[PDB]
Amino acid sequence: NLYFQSMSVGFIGAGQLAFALAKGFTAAGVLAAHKIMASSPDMDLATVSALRKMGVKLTPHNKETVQHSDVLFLAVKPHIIPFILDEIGADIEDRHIVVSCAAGVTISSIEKKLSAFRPAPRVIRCMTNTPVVVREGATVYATGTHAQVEDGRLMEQLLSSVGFCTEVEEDLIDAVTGLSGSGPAYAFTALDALADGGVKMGLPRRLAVRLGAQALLGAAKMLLHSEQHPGQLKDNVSSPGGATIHALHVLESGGFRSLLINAVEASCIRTRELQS
Amino acid sequence: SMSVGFIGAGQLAFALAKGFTAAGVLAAHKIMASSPDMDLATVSALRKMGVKLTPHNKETVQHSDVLFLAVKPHIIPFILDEIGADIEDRHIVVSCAAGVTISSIEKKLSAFRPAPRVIRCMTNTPVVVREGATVYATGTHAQVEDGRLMEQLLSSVGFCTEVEEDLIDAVTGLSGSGPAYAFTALDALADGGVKMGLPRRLAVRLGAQALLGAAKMLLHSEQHPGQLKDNVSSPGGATIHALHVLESGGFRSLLINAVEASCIRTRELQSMAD
Amino acid sequence: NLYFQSMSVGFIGAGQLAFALAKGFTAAGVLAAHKIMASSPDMDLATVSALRKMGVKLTPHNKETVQHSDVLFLAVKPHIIPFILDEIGADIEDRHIVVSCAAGVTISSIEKKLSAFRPAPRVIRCMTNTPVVVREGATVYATGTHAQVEDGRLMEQLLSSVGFCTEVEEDLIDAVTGLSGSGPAYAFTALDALADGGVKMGLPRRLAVRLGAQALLGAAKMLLHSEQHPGQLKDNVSSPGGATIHALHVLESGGFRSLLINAVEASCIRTRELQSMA
Amino acid sequence: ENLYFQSMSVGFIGAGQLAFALAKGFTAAGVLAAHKIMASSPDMDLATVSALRKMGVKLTPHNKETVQHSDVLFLAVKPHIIPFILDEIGADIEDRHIVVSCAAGVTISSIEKKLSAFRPAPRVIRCMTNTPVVVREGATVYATGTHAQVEDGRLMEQLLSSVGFCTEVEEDLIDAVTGLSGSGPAYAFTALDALADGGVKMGLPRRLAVRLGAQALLGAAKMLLHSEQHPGQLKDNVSSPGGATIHALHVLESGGFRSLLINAVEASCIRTRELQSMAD
Ligand SMILES: O=C(O)[C@H]1C[C@@H]1c1ccccn1
Repeated sequence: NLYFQSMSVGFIGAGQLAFALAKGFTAAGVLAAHKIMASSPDMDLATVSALRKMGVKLTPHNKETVQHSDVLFLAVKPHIIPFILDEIGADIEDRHIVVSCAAGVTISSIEKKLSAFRPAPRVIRCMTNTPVVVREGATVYATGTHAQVEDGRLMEQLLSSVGFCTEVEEDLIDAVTGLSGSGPAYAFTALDALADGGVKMGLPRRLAVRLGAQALLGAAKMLLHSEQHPGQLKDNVSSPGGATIHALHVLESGGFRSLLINAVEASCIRTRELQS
Repeated sequence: SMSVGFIGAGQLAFALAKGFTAAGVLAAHKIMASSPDMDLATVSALRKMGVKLTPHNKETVQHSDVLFLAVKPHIIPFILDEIGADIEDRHIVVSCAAGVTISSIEKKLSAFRPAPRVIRCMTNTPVVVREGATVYATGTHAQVEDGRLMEQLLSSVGFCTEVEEDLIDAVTGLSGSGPAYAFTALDALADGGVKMGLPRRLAVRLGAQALLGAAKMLLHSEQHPGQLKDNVSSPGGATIHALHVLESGGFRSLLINAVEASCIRTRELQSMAD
Repeated sequence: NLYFQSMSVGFIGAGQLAFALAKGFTAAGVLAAHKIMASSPDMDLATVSALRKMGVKLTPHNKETVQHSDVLFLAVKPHIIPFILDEIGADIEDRHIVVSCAAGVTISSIEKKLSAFRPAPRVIRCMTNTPVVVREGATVYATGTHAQVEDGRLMEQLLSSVGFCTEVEEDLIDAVTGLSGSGPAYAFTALDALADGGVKMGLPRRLAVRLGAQALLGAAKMLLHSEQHPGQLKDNVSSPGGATIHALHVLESGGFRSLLINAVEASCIRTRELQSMA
Repeated sequence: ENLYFQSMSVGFIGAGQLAFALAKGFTAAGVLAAHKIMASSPDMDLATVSALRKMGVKLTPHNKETVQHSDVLFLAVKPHIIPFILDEIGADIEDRHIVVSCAAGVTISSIEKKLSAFRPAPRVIRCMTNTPVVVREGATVYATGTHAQVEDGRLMEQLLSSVGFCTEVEEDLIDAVTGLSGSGPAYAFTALDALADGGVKMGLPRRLAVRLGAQALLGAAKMLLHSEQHPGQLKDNVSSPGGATIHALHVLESGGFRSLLINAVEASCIRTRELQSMAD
């Protein structure tokens, strides 16, 4: 409570992630909308329109966002980050916690750019995902060289208000991107395809969408609340000779498992490329 | 207020009882379940919950008003023969067995007493965490209050809606078998996380939380799942690269294949029952 | 009601793209054909005979095109561009706007070449496609170092008369090449195959070509005029259990989607190699 | 224009996607007043029904009211509902009606068999159209039934041409048309979503990639319709030696791109034939 009581948050970038976080934070009750500020070069964006309706102060100047924020989220594409650290770098102060959300961008790279201005910049690296908008995000963070003990603690409480959150070593964050960072996109693909199959077999599309989504939600919650291995839960619900085991067979015949492994791998490797 | 019985005491009976009593809609002590093999792990878990257990299907009928049939589909004919003479005006018979049509249940129960009140439903195991997906069709002699009662009960443990009976085999392929597709996906995503360096326990948690939040996002937006995929794929980024490798494998067609195969197998099991 | 009275346009090159643009510009009414000049080392091309019928002035000499023109389109193969710039570089004046349509050729390389002759050449890079010929092209452009503000607005005005036109950062043009630059060829291949499919199921070839093209035209127009996701429009057409969803499944089973992603990717990456061969 | 002053009353049995697309197209074309259209559905909770309401279309749950209102009556329900529909309103079909069946696969013979038990000479037309009529760029074929007057086919062609291409065919081509242009817009929506994904993968904003892909497909289709040339010739004309386009065409060929579209037309046509055989 005392963490967020006298806390101001700014977003460099008013894109998809910034709206999701701002929307998650306000819905959780941790931050008030008017106490949040975002800067965007293009105010013609859709997210920039939705954020204004929320009551989020918007500005074109990143230097304005830096001046009126304590915790500063960097929610821009990785290639813009060094151009932004050169723009607002002289405005970073001792009180700023800089939370980097750009994929791939290492703590070392941010600290190197900001250490040329003030010596001990407090930096945290973050991999979250869009379901923070419904407070069911998956977030990890690593603390940088000069982050104080309370800084990790403040970050953990804030990000926990909108989903799962835990600290990791920074070298795991590329892998987390490929799993839970890109994860929701795999799920949306899967739901579109599952609804298509429902439609093929005679269901109205709207019902097929709803039923597929409820199935995934329930199965994930079930796994999260179980002590049990995913395979054991698969085994429990697969009756001998039944419909479900017949469907699992056709998933196995297309190498379904290898495609998800391929996906996690390809997103992680792309994240490593964007750093280098 | 109401008395509920379970013929069968396996995965589905435990999942519904646990969900119902966790929802606060049923008291565990007003639930009775019957099983032949009184040594299944599910039979022990139902005891630890407060549920009254028995080996006589006839005692479960005499105890309950709402009667769930949660046995394998090939046992349903034999159960309707054993207790058919014990069904009264008061009973609502709710069949959860996959494929088993309302017609076949009504024909068997009508030889003992006309106008049996029958409901067919397709549900799934996540009712155990109150996040099931349930559809139901009302039989010939189900009164209106029967279907409204069933929707109130089953809504307390997940999504529930009424459908025409000829959709239920498709629903089986989609949300009936759906959780198993998700467990397969979660096992594979976790293997991917581990290959890229994550501890298994962390990778299982992150993969499960991702699927949960994605599903909730879609349930709470007006938006097409393709649109949400568009919203989360930045140009040139890690996600769109991973989506490409899913597409190159025909990821979408495999899930369509799955729904189709489960629905078709469901229809075969009803046919061999005819 | 657009018309550029004080503007004279020249094309260096007289192949597919120069004809398509000149045909589009003259059909749109924005340019009289006699105010357009084109040059080609092969004055016996099929497109060259077509341009002469429209009334377009033709000449073998690239210096003549430059000396007659204000807006100068470079509509030649990418590896021809450096030799062109060597040839006409000393003829470029302050009045010239050089619009390069060559795939992959960067603004930087054109400006470096032309700056040897006269400082501050006004350069615009353009990625367009052949449907400008029926005034339904897809065009993006990026403005160069010394291109004035009035230069980009002028090119957007002209290119908008023959289809969609918008300004982009130069580093998106390779990717636009992969999508809308090469896109019409993907569509032609698709329409050939769809027609084959109609013929297999018993349609006359002429009807099947007509119906397939009309289907693609109407679907693209639906998407352009709708605020909706293409997945949602797909959803509205597929009746439960119906013929369409059965066909979508066999598309999905062959990985239809990934092949189009593969295509955009391959065209873009090849475009980058040609920009590095420069 | 000449059709508008005919002051035709039009009915749709079914108020789904195709009924909305056609009603929207006819009203945009100015050939029909929205309030001169009546549509019926057993489910008034459909989004298409609410859109129809907003347009000014008359809505009723009673198919008989739609029939009594109509001069030209469109059957736009799923193919397996048609026989139940003809049983219900067959007695209300009058000599003045033109019955236009849009149901995929449903033959003129089966409709005439049902309706002829009531009046002797039902005027029946079978048509295959598609959802781009909503932007007046539909693809429509129709076949005239046993008792359709020569004027009935001409009126149909006039009406359907106001919302896109329209031509008369023998009925035995209509299953194949269904697999090509009936299902075709969905093949294109899939292609456009994928092409956009490819644009985004190579660095384009989604909004721009969607716009460019759609514009490309529209321009290419128009090019072909206005050309007297083979699609392969247009492909040849635009693929420069060693260029980016010919490289991309190779990777399409290596995945069997052409065969997937042939497979699709075939599968939709074959499914359409099964929807009729399951009826009969
Ligand atoms: O829904 C489908 O699968 C399409 C085959 C049917 C259709 C009917 C009428 C007009 C256009 N398409």
